Amino acid sequence: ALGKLQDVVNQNAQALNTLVKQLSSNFGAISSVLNDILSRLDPPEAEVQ
Amino acid sequence: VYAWNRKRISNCVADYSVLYNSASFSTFKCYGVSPTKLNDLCFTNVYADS
Amino acid sequence: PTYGVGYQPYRVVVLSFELLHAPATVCGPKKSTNLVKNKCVNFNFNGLT
Repeated sequence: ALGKLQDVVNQNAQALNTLVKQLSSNFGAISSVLNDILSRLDPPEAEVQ
Repeated sequence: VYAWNRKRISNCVADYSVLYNSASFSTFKCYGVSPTKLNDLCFTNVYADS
Repeated sequence: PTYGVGYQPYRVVVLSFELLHAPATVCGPKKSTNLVKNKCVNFNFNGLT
């Protein structure tokens, strides 16, 4: 019966979870970790990624 | 070149900057990591294909 | 020895780092410091910044 309100809960939560899981994407970079990129590359090369 | 020697390097401390300032290396192209940062990193294995 | 500059032998060494950091065994000099707990610190645990 409360599927209406719950679906709202499960849609907000799902959107947030996708947003969080999009932090683990390279998007073409060498890594998805800014700290790894920064610790591995000098700034002129790092900025590109 | 057709029979290039591969040496696996592990369980040691590598002074990459030392090697860097050792001779006249006409090419030091480091892809994916900058040479000056090589001292701040730990690698699982180093393969030296010569 | 009388060959052209572009035809002379170059000794090429390719260093291939297997970058996983989990069983990290090759490291730089990077003198370690003492561990600091229960305090906001900038850590460098085995290459993991």
